[PDB]
Amino acid sequence: MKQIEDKIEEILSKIYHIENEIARIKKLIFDTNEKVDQNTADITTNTNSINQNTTDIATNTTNINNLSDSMKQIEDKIEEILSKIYHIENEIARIKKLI
Amino acid sequence: MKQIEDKIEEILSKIYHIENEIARIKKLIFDTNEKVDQNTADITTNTNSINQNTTDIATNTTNINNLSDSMKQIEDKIEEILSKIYHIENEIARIKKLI
Amino acid sequence: MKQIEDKIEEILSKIYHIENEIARIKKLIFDTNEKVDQNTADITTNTNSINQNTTDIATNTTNINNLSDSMKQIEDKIEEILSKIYHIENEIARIKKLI
Ligand SMILES: [Cl-]
Ligand SMILES: [Cl-]
Repeated sequence: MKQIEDKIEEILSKIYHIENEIARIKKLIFDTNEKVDQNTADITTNTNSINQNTTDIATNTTNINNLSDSMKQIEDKIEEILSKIYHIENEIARIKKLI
Repeated sequence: MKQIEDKIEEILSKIYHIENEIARIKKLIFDTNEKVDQNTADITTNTNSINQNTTDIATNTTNINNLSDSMKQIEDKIEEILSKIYHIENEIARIKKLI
Repeated sequence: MKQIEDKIEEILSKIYHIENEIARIKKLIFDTNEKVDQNTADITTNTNSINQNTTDIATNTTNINNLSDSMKQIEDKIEEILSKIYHIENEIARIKKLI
C-alpha cells in the first residue's frame, strides 16, 4: 500500500509526461510537414521553370544554327561581290587607257 | 485493493491510447519521409537539368558572340563594297560623257 | 495482490518501452528535418541558378533577335548591291561596244 501506491504515483506521472511528449511530437510533425509541403511547392515551381528554360534554350540553339548557315551564305556572297568589284575596277582602268 | 484496481483500469486504458497514438505517429513520420525522399529525388533531377541548361546557355552565348563579331566584319565589308560601287558609278558616268 | 504486483511491474515495463519509443520517434523527426532542411538549401541554390539561367536565356534571346534583324538587313543590302553590280556590268559592256 505504500510501495504499490508509490508505484502508481510514478506510473501516472510518467503517463502524464508521455502525453505531453506526444503533444509536442505531433506539433514537431506538423511543423516538419509545413516545411516539406513548402519544399514540394517550390520544387514544382522550379520544375516548371526548368522545363520552360530547356525549351527556350532548344529554340535559341536552333536559331543560332540557322543564323550560322545564313551567315556563311552571306560571307560567300560578299566574297563573290568583292571579287567581282575588283574585276570591274580593272575593267574600268583598261577602258580609261583606251579613251 | 478496489481503489488500486480502479487506478490500474485507468492506467491500462491510457497506455492503450498512448500505444495507438504512437502507431499513428509512426505512420505519419514514414509518410512524411516518403514525400521528403521524393522531394530529394526531384531536386536531383532538377539539379542535373539546371546543369545541362547552364552548359547549353554557355555554348549558345559563345556562338552568339562569335556570330556578332562575324556580323560586325560583314557590316564593315558592306560599307566598303558600297563605297567602291559608288566610286565605280562615278567613274562610269564620267566615261560615258567622254565617248 | 501478487497479481497486482505482477500487473504494476508489467505496466512499469511497458512505460519504459514507451519512453524509449518516444525518444526514438524524436530522433526520427530530427533526422527527417535534416533531410528537409538540406532539401530547402538545395532548392534555394537551384532557384538562384534558375533565376540566373532565365536571365541569361532572355539576354541570349534578345541578342539572337538583334543578330537576325541585322542579318535580314544585310541580306537586303546584298540584294541591292547585286542589282547595282548587274547594272554596272551592263554599262561596262555598253562602253566596251562604243570604244
Ligand atoms: Cl540560350
Ligand atoms: Cl523536403
